[PDB]
Amino acid sequence: GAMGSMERASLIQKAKLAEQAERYEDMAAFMKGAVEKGEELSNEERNLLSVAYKNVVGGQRAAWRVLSSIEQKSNEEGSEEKGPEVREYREKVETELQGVCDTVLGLLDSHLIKEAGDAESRVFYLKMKGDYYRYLAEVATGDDKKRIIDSARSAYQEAMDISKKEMPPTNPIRLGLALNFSVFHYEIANSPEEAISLAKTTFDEAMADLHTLSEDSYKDSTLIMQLLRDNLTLWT
Amino acid sequence: GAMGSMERASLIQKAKLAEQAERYEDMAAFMKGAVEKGEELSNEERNLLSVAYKNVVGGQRAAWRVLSSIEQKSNEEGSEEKGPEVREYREKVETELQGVCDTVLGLLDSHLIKEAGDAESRVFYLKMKGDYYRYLAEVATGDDKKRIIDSARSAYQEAMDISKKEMPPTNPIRLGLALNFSVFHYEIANSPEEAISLAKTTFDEAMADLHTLSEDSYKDSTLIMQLLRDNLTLWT
Amino acid sequence: RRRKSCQA
Amino acid sequence: RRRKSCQA
Ligand SMILES: *Cc1ccc(S(=O)(=O)N(C)CCS*)cc1
Ligand SMILES: *Cc1ccc(S(=O)(=O)N(C)CCS*)cc1
Ligand SMILES: [Cl-]
Ligand SMILES: [Cl-]
Ligand SMILES: [Mg+2]
Ligand SMILES: [Mg+2]
Ligand SMILES: [Mg+2]
Ligand SMILES: [Mg+2]
Ligand SMILES: [Mg+2]
Ligand SMILES: [Mg+2]
Repeated sequence: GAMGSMERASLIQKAKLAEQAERYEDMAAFMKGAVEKGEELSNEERNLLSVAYKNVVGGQRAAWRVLSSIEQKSNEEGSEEKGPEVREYREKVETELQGVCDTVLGLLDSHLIKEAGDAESRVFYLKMKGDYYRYLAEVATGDDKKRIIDSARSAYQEAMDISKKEMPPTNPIRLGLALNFSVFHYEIANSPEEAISLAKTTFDEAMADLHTLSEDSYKDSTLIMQLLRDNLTLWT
Repeated sequence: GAMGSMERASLIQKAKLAEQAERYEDMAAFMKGAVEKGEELSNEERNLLSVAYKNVVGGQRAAWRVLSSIEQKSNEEGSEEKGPEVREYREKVETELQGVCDTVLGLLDSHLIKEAGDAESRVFYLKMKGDYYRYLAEVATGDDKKRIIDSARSAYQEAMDISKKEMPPTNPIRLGLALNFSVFHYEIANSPEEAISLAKTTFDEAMADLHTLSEDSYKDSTLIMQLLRDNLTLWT
Repeated sequence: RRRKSCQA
Repeated sequence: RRRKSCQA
């Protein structure tokens, strides 16, 4: 598409500038163009791709939640009829959000995942696939909702299986994957006990492995462990 | 354009929803559609128009300043050559910003200003015209820079002349206009003494008129007076 | 307090 | 401290 004429390295450079300028839509478009060059992504490049799209969808999701809450209030007893506008605008934001999720899932399917052989890349991309199906599940209300949820589950489960075999329990990708799969269990799959068990086991196994780490790696791992602890404190 | 099929009242309703969701690009597009219906805007509707575009351009301006600073550093002695990417991306953001300013100026010219006869509407629109020319001036480096600056000055000056004749010195529009024209003098027109004099005289004349106000109006006016004071403290 | 997912 | 213009 529109990035086809720009050099891969220039797209990467501009994605980093867009990040500094908090221009996340631009950042995502540059990283999509970089992926579409067809070469595998380095660790830093995968992080740029993820940061860009997580910020774009994160803004859409927050807006969707505001509009969904207004719509839900509109449907309570005693609420004045205000016409179709709230539903229409929530649907507009929802459709945009679904489009971005479909875009990310398309990049993962064509062809990031199939070319990713190292644990660090494959787990990262499968986690991303689980996340974007999870974001689709947050807004799903129809006949494919069960299949969207199962798609998120299946991607997370494959990422978990690889991460347990191939990564240490303190690895930041393994930890962030477990954090997100635990959130999936809690608020998507109606499985709070599974969410709590996963967060606790992940935390405890990471704790036991901290002694192996340098100071910098210790800081990286404990930062994510604290997010697991935050959720356990909220949920128990 | 794309809002031509939506009712004026629905566009207004959706602009308010977009504001609640912090979707300022959508908010601006809805308010542009409302303006293009051809009817004059109420006080609340003028505020929605202004809030929407000020937030859109405000984000673009902040991004432009980040990129301009990176570019300026790149042109210092001893800086490695990194190619055209920083300039290209700064130009991309700049062109987008100029487009939004041109869009607002176009709405003001076709036909908000010519239909605005009451002081509150006319001063507000002329202030807006000064502001968007001022934003164009912030990025202007060429042969029309002097004319862009004079266009901002001319719009602010007409707004000031009307506001002095027709509004009390505590009126929030009069105060915000004076605040912005003082910023224009300080950082666009290279006239810090004029900026300081305008801020001080505006503050002092508002102070003397506070005794006439209700509690709620007093809060509205003193909030803007504090911004004038903030600038005076910074500049002196 | 909204639950944490993997974010900066 | 950046100077103030008319903003919320
Ligand atoms: C999958 C993933 C992505 C980012 C990170 S992180 O940057 O280390 N960070 C602390 C985000 C919170 S999980 C880790 C894992
Ligand atoms: C022209 C103008 C626009 C907004 C306002 S305000 O909403 O009263 N407010 C306090 C912004 C700071 S000037 C006043 C004047
Ligand atoms: Cl809509
Ligand atoms: Cl560019
Ligand atoms: Mg090439
Ligand atoms: Mg290993
Ligand atoms: Mg139990
Ligand atoms: Mg009509
Ligand atoms: Mg009057
Ligand atoms: Mg002097």
